[PDB]
Amino acid sequence: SALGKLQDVVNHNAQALNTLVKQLSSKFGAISSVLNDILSRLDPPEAEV
Amino acid sequence: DSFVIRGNEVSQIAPGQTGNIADYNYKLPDDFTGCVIAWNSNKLDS
Repeated sequence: SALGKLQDVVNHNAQALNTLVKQLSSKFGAISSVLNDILSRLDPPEAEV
Repeated sequence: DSFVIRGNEVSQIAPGQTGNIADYNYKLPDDFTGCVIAWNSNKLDS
């Protein structure tokens, strides 16, 4: 582990992007994570909220 | 906009709600803002 620092820089960046992209799947309280279904199975007034 | 409708349609004229004459002749907006008033005009036409 002589090159710990540089390796760490790389890993931090990779992990940050990974979590950012993975967080698209979360629903955050919405009834579904993909917007297409959201706009499909619901009227526009409720699809807004 | 002034017209006459029957009593069972008063609940159909609402923002975001579907109906027929407000769908086949003129239609209300989803972002409507204003008010609606209803008179029982039974003795007018029956």
